[PDB]
Amino acid sequence: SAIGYVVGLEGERIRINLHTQPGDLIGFDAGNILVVARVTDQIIAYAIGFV
Amino acid sequence: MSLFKLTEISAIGYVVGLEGERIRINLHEGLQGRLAVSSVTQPGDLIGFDAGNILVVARVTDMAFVIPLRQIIAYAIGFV
Amino acid sequence: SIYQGGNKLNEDDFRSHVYSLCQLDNVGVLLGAGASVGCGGKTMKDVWKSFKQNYPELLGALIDKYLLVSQIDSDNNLVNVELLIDEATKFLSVAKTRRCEDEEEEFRKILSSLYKEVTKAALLTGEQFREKNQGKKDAFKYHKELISKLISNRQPGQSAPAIFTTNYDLALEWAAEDLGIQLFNGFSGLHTRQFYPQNFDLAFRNVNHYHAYLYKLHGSLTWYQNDSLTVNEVSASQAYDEYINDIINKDDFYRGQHLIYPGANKYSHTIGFVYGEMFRRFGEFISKPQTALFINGFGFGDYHINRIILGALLNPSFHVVIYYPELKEAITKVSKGGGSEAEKAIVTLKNMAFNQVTVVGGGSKAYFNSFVEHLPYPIVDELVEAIANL
Amino acid sequence: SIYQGGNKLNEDDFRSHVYSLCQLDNVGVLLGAGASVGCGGKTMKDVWKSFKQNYPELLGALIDKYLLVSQIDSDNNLVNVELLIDEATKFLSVAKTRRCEDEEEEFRKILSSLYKEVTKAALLTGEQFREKNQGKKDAFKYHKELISKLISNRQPGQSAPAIFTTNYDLALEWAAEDLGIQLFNGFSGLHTRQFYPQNFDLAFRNVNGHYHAYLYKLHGSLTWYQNDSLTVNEVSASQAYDEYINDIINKDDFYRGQHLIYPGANKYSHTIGFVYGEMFRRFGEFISKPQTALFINGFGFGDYHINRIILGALLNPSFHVVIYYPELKEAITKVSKGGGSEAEKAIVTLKNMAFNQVTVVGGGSKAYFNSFVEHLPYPVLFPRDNIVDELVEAIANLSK
Amino acid sequence: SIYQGGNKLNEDDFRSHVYSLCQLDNVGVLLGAGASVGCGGKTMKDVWKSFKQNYPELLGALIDKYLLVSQIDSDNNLVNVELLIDEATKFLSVAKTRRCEDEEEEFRKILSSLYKEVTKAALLTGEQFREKNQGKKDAFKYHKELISKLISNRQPGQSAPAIFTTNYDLALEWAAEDLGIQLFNGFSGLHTRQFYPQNFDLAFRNVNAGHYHAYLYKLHGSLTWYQNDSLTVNEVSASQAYDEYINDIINKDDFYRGQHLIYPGANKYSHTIGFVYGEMFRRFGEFISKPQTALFINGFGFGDYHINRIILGALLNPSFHVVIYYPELKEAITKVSKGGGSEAEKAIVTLKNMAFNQVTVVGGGSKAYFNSFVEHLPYPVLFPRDNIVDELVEAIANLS
Amino acid sequence: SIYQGGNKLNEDDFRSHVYSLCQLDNVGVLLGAGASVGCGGKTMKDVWKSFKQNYPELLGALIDKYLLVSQIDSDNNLVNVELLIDEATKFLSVAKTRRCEDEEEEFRKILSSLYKEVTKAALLTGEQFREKNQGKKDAFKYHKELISKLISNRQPGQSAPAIFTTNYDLALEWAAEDLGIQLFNGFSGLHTRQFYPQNFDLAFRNVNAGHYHAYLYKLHGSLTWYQNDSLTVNEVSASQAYDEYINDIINKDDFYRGQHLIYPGANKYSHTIGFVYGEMFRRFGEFISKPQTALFINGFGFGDYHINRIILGALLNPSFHVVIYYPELKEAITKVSKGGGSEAEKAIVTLKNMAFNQVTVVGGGSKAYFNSFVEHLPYPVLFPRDNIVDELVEAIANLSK
Ligand SMILES: Nc1ncnc2c1ncn2[C@@H]1O[C@H](COP(=O)(O)OP(=O)(O)OC[C@H]2O[C@H](O)[C@H](O)[C@@H]2O)[C@@H](O)[C@H]1O
Ligand SMILES: Nc1ncnc2c1ncn2[C@@H]1O[C@H](COP(=O)(O)OP(=O)(O)OC[C@H]2O[C@H](O)[C@H](O)[C@@H]2O)[C@@H](O)[C@H]1O
Ligand SMILES: Nc1ncnc2c1ncn2[C@@H]1O[C@H](COP(=O)(O)OP(=O)(O)OC[C@H]2O[C@H](O)[C@H](O)[C@@H]2O)[C@@H](O)[C@H]1O
Ligand SMILES: Nc1ncnc2c1ncn2[C@@H]1O[C@H](COP(=O)(O)OP(=O)(O)OC[C@H]2O[C@H](O)[C@H](O)[C@@H]2O)[C@@H](O)[C@H]1O
Repeated sequence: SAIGYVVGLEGERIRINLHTQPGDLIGFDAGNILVVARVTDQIIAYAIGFV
Repeated sequence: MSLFKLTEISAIGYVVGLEGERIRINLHEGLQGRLAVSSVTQPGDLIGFDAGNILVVARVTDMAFVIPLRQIIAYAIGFV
Repeated sequence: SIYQGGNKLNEDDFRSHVYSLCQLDNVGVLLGAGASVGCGGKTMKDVWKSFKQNYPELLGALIDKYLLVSQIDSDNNLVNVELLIDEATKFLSVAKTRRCEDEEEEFRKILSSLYKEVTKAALLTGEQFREKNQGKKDAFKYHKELISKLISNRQPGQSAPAIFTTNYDLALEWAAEDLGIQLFNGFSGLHTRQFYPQNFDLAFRNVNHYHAYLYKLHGSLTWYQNDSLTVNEVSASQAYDEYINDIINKDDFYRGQHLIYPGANKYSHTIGFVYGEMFRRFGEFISKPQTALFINGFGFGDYHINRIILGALLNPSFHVVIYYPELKEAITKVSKGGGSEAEKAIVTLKNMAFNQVTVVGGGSKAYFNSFVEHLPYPIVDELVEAIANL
Repeated sequence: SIYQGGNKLNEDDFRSHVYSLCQLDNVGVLLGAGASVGCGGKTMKDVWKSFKQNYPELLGALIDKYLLVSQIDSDNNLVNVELLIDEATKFLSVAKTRRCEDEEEEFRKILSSLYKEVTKAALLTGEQFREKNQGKKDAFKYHKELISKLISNRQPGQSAPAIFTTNYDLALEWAAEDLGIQLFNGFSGLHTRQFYPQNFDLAFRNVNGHYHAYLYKLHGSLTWYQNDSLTVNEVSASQAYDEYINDIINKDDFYRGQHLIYPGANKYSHTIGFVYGEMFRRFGEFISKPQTALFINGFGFGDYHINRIILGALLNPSFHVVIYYPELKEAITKVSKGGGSEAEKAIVTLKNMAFNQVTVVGGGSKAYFNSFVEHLPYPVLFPRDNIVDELVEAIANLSK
Repeated sequence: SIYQGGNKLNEDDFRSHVYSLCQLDNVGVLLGAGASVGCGGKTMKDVWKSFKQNYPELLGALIDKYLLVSQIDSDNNLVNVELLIDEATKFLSVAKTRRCEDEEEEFRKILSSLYKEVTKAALLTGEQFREKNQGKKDAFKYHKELISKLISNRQPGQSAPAIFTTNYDLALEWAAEDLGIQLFNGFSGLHTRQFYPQNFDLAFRNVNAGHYHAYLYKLHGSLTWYQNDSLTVNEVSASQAYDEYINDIINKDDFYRGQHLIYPGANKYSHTIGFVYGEMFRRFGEFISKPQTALFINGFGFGDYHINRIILGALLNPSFHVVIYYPELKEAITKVSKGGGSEAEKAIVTLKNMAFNQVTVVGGGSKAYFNSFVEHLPYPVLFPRDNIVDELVEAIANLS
Repeated sequence: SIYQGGNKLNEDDFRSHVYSLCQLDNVGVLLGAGASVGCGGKTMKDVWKSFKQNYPELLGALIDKYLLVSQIDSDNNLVNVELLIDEATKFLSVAKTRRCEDEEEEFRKILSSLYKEVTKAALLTGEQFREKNQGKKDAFKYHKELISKLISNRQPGQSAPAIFTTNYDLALEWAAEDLGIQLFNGFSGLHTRQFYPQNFDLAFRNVNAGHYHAYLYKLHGSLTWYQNDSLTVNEVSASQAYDEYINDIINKDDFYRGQHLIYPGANKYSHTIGFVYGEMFRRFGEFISKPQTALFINGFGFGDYHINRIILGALLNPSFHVVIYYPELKEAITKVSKGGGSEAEKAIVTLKNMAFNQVTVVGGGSKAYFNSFVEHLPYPVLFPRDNIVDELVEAIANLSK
C-alpha cells in the first residue's frame, strides 16, 4: 500500500503528494536503510531516525 | 585515434540560470552511475564548479521536480 | 570474503550491485568445468588421477622416451590435458608421413586410452545418453533458472544475452529445449548440418518467441568431420550409434583426423577455422561499451584468456565479477616464495586500485548454485495425466 | 492451347500476363505427384501395376469372393487406390466386431501389402536414401531454379512465398539445403524435435537474412511419427531408415503406426490428427487475402476437399489462378459424348467460366514441370529509359 | 452447491462472477438434449425404454448374434443410441456389397424401427409440424430470452455470439424467426439450397451509417438435411420435408431408402457426408483456442470422449474459463468415493477436484436446469420491458 | 565467354552493366599475384622452378628420405609451396620437442632457403629497389590509370574506394606517390612509425570552408614491416630496409630469423600473437556486409580456404554484386565434367552454375588480363543533358536517304 510520494525537499522539511492525522509515523524505503518520519501539519513531515 | 586522450570528468548537472545569488542546476538523467567517488544528493552538501582558473565552492539548499526533470538551488561560499 | 580493490563488502551491498549491473546494455556469462560437477561432471585433477591408476604401464614412456609430461607435474596432479592431445596428434601425423610402423603403432594406444577416459566423464547420464527428454530430470534443475532470469530481465529493445562455455557436454542444450527457447550456435539444416559463421547476426520477430546465443570454445561431442572437407553436426542418438558407443566399449581402435574435441586437430586448415571464430567473437564482444561479465567455474589456467581479459580493462565501461573459491589459500602461498601462475594472476586482481573488479571467495559460498540465487527473480502435469488416463 | 475467360489466348500475351502476376503482394505454388517424376517418383498407376505383379493371390481373393474390384477395370488399369483402402478398412472393422478371425487376417495382409508398395515410391534414390549431400545431383536441377526465382522476386516490405505440397518425399528440402536457404515447417529443436502450431508466425531480422520461405505438407511426411502422447516428432533420413523403414521395405513386417501418412479418400476417419486441421486452416487463410496469385502444377484434380476449397475462392475479385493440365483436349471430348470421370468434369467446368481470372494451359508435354519453371522471369536490376534507345532503331525502318 | 477450485461460494459472488464473464472478447454456449425437454423433447434414456418395450424380438438377435450391444448396458439403460446406427449402416453396406441376400432384410428391418423411434421424439409439436408461426407458442419462451440476452450486450467492434448444439430439432430456428434475427448455418439459396463451408466468415453492414446476426453449428445434423440422387447436400423447409419423407417414416411400416438422411451421425463412411460433420468439429476446436474465451455448458451429459478430450486440452491456457451445470453432483460424489461409478461421473468429479480458479461447477437438482440458467445472465438497461406495439396492432386489426 | 546467372551475355550488355555498378555507394577491388606480372613479378610455379635448379641436394633429401614431395609432381610442376612450408614447420616442431639435434639443424636450411626465393621475387626492379622516383617508368602506367578511374567516379557525399591485396611488393604505393594521392594504411610518424588500428576512420577537411584519398589493406603483410622484441610493428622506407636487413638475406646465406613478417602459409590461425592479420580480416569482413556494394576480383587463383569461405557466405545479401576474372575457364569446365579436377577448379565452376543474376564470370584467356580489366572501366560524364532535345538531333541525324 501507499498514501503518496515525495515531490520536494526544503531544508529539513518533506512534502508528500497524496494520491492520517498529526502525530502519526510513516516510513520510507531507501534500500539498505528505512527512514521514519513524524507528521506535523499535501502534508509536511520531519525526520527522527532510521531503522 | 592516437594515444592522446583528454577528457576525464564525471559531472552531475550543468548551470541553467543565475538570479542574483541564486543558482539553478539541471541534473543529468543519462548517467547510469555517478560514481567516478563521492555522493551528493541531499541538502547540506558541498559542490564545486570549474572555471578554468579557480574552483568555486557552493552549498545545496533545495530540491524539487519540474521522465521528469529535477532541479537544485545552491549558494556560494568561496573558491580554491 | 568479498573484496573490491582491497576493501570489504557485506551481502546486501553486493546483492544490490549485481542488480544494478544486470540493467546495462550488454550482459554475458563465462562458465568452466566446475559448473557441470553438480550433474555428474568431473575436473582435470580427477581425470588425471583416474588415468594414472588405470594405465601405469605406459606412463613411463611419456616421461622417458618422448618427453611430453613433467615428473613434478605428474606427481602434483597439475597437467593440462588439452595440449597433450594436440602434441600426440602431431607426433602420430609425422610418424605416419615418414612411414615408421613401429612408432606409429605405439601412439595409437595412448590416444585410444586418453579419449576413453575423457569421453566417459562427459556423458553425464551413463547409458541414458541416447534417450529423449533428458533435461526434465532434477539434476538439470539450476541450469534452467539461469536462462529463465537472464532472458526475463531484458527490456523491450534490448539485445540478447550471450553465454560462453569451455565445456563440451550437452548440459545447456537439453535445458533450453525443455524450457522452450532457441539457441543459435552457428549451424543450420536437418539432413545435412553445416557451419556458417554469419548466422550469429540473426534475430526473430513477429509478423503481427525469444532466443539467446551460445559459443563453444573447445568443441562438442556431436561435431565431426567426414571424408568431404566440411564440418557436420548430428544428434545424441546418431552420434552414439555411429562412433561414441565403440570408444567406450572396445579395446583398441583409432580413427584419425575425425573428432573436433577437445581442441585436438589444429594442424588442419579445415578444423582450425571453427576454433578461431569463437575466439575472435569473444575478443570482439569483450571490447564493447557498457558491458558486464560474470565468471564462474574458471580456474584461470589459460594464458590467452588472461591476456584478453586484462587488456579489456583500459575502458571505464567494462565490469567484471569473479567467483574464486580458494582465495585465502592462495594469499597464504603468495606470502611465501612458492605458488603457481594461476594463483599469481588471481591474487594480482585482488590488489587492484579501482572499483571495477569484484572478487568473491569462501567455501561453499562461491559455487554454481550460489551464483544463481544472487540474480533477481523473474498444474500442467495434472491435466497431462488426466488426458493420458482417458 | 491457352484459354483465359473462356476465350483463346496467344503465347506473347501469356508471357506478359505471367510477368505482371509475379509483382503482386502474395504469390504461392501448389505441387502434386506429377512434379516428382523427373527425379524418380511414381504415380498411382505404377503402384497398381506393381501390386498386381507382386501379389497374384490376393488379387484373386479380391476379385472372386469379396467382389471389390471388377476384372475388366483391373485389366485396363483404371482402378482408384484411394477408394479401395477405405473399403478394406470398413470390411476389417465390420469383421472384427462380430469376432471372425480368418476373414480378419486376410484384410490385415491386404492393408500391409498395399501400404508397403506406397512407401517404396517415395524414396527416389533406392538404397542411397540414407547418405548425405543428395541435393548435389543433376536430378534436382529445376527445384533449385524454382526456389531461387521465387525468392528473388521480392521487394522490401512484402511477405515471403508459400509452397504447398501433397507428396511424402524430400525433394524441396534436399534442394534447399544444398542452396543455403532455411525453410519453416512448424518443428523446432534438434535432440527432441516437436510440432508447435504458433511457430508459423516467426520471421528473421538483422541485428544491425531476408532469404527464407514456408513449407506446408498437407498429407504428412515420411520422417514423422506420433508417440501416442498427442505429440509429433521429426527425425533425419538415416535415423528413420535405421529405425523402421528397413523393416517395412525388406522384412515384410506387419504394418503398424510407424509413420503417419494420409492415403485415402475420407481424411476425417482419423479423429486424433491435429496436424491436418492446422495445415488446412493455414491453406484456407491464404486464399482470402487481396492481391493473390496461385500457380498449380502436377495435380490430377481427384481430391474432394481441395477442389471444393478452390471453387469458393473465386468469389473474391482479387484472386487469380493458373492451372497446368496436359490432357485437356481428350477431357473436352468425353464430356460432350455423355461424361467422363469426376476428375474430368471439374477441369472442364473451370475452363468454361466467364471471368478473366481463370487460365488453363494444355498441350501435352509442354505443360510439364520443366516447362513451367522456364516461363517464370528473372528480376531486372537497373531499369532504363526506353525513350531514347528505342527511337535509334526507328531510323532504320525508313533507311532500309 | 457451487464450487470454484474446491471451495464453496454463495449466490451473490456467483452472480458477480457471471457478470464479469459476459464482457469478454469471445462468448459461446454449448447445449445438449436436456435443454429441449421443456418444449416436448425426451432424454436419451427415455428412448431405449420405448424401443425395448415396443420391439422385444429384435433385442435378442441384436445381442446374441451380432454382438452390437451388451446385456449390462441394456439392463441399466446406458446405451449410446447414436453410436449404434453408424455400425448398423456399415453392416448393411457390407452385406449389400458382398451380396448376402438373407442378411440385408434383417438390417433393413432394425433400422426402420430405430429411425421410427428417434424421429417421433424430435417433432416437438406432433402433427403441427408443417404449419407456420410455430414460435409464437409459450413453450419457446426461454429460447427467445437466451437469444435476446446474448445479442443485446455486445459493444461495437466486437465479435458475434456462437451457439453449438448436439440436438437436431428446429427449436432455435423457430425462436429466431420470431424476433427477426438472421442465423448463419452454412447454407444459401431458396430454390436449390446448398452447403458452402466458406460462408462462416461473413457479416452484415449498413450502407448509410444491422449488427443482428449469429452463428449456429449443428454437430449431429438436422431433420431437414438429405442427399439427393446427385452428390450434393440440400436443405428444405418443414412442410416440404413432411410431405416428402417424414410422413412415411412415422406412419408406413416397410420404408427404408438407404444413404439418404444426415441424422444422427449415420452415414459417415461416405466421403460426401462426413465432410459436413468434420467442419463443425474443426470450427468448434478453433473457437476455444482464442485468448479471451468464455464458455457456458448446460444440458450435456459428458458421454462423448472427443468433446471431453478437446475441452481438457484447452485448459492449459491461462485465459480460458468454463461454467458447467450437472444436477447430480452428490449421487456421483458418493459413488466415486466408495468404489467408483461410471465414466461420466469419474470425468466430472475429476474436473471438479481441480484446484484452478477457471473451472466452476454448479449442482442442486432443479436449481441447475435450463430455465434457471437464463436468469443468471445479465439484463440490459435499455431493453424495453413494456408492451406498446401489441395494443396498436390490435387497434389496427379492429378497424374495418 | 561471359556468364551471368549461368546464361550468356554479349559485350555491349556487359559494358552497360559495368557502367551501372560503378555508381553504387560502395566500390572495392581485390588483387592477386598475377596483377603484378607486367611490372616484373612472378608466380609460385616460377618460384618452384627456380628452387629446383639451385638447391638439388635439398630436393633429393626432400624426395628420398622424408617423403614430403613425390617424384612425379616435381617433374610436372604441381607442388604447392604453402603446404610444404606448413609440413616443414610441423616436422621441426616435433624435432625440437623430442630433442633430436641433427634433423632440427637439417630442416632449418630448407626453411631458410625457401623464404629467400619468395623475397627475391617481390622486388620487381632488382638492384634499383633502393632508389627514388620508381613510378615515373612506363611499367606502372595501368596502376595509375586504375587509381585515377576509381577516384574520379565518386559523387560528393559518398565514401572513398577501398583496395585489398595479397602481395608483398610496393607496386601500388609507387604509382600513387607519382600522382600526389594520399593512401591510408594505419601508420603514423616519420622517425618512428607504428601501427594503430584506430586511424582507419580519418578523412581530410579544408580549414577555409587535398580532396582525393583512398585506403589500402595488406592482408599477408608487407616487405617493409618488421616486428621488434617489444611486440610492436614498425615501418621504414625502401632504402633503409634494403641497407639494413634484406641485403644479408640475398647475398649472404642462412640469416632469416623473423626479420620481416609475412604469411606464406596455408593455415594462418596458428600464430596466436599476430593481431595485424586479425585486424585486416575484420575490416574485410565488415565491408561486404553493407547494402549497395560492388566488388571486382582480378589475379586471384582461388586457392585460399578463408577467402573462399568469406566470399560464398556473403552472397545471401540481395544487395551484393561480384565480377570474377579467370583466364582458364574452358579447361576447368572440361576437367570437372570427367569427375576429377583440382580443389581450386571446383570452386570457380560452382560459382558459374548458380542461378542468381548477382554473379558474373569473365573468361577468355588473354581477354581476362589486368590490362583488359583496366580498359573495361568507364570514364565519367562531366556535363550531362536532360537528353530530350539531343535525342531529337540524333533522330534527325541520318534520314536523308
Ligand atoms: N563445485 C564447484 N563449483 C564451482 N567451482 C568449482 C567447483 N569445483 C571446483 N571448482 C573450481 O573450478 C575449477 C576447475 O578447474 P579446471 O576444470 O582445471 O579449470 P577449467 O575448466 O578452466 O580447465 C579446463 C580449461 O582450462 C584450460 O585452459 C584447459 O585447457 C581448458 O580449456 C577448480 O580448480 C575450482 O577452482
Ligand atoms: N512430368 C510431368 N509433369 C507434370 N505433370 C505430370 C507429369 N507427368 C504426368 N503428369 C500429370 O500429373 C498427374 C498425376 O496424376 P495423379 O498421380 O493422380 O495426381 P495427384 O497427385 O492429384 O494424385 C495423387 C493423389 O495423392 C493424394 O492422395 C491425392 O488424393 C491425389 O489424388 C496427371 O494429371 C499427369 O498427367
Ligand atoms: N429439464 C432438464 N434441464 C436440464 N438438464 C436436464 C433436464 N432433464 C435432464 N437433464 C440432464 O440432461 C442430461 C441428459 O443427457 P442425455 O440427453 O442423455 O445426453 P446428451 O444429450 O449429451 O447425449 C448426446 C451426446 O452424448 C452421446 O454420447 C453423443 O456423443 C452425443 O454427443 C443429464 O445430465 C440430465 O440430468
Ligand atoms: N598477366 C596476368 N594477368 C592476370 N591474371 C594472370 C596473369 N597471368 C596469370 N594470371 C592468372 O593469375 C592467377 C593466379 O596465379 P597464382 O600464382 O596461381 O595465384 P595464387 O592462386 O597463388 O594466388 C596468389 C596468392 O594466393 C595465395 O594465398 C598466396 O598468397 C599467393 O601468392 C592464375 O590463375 C593465372 O592464370
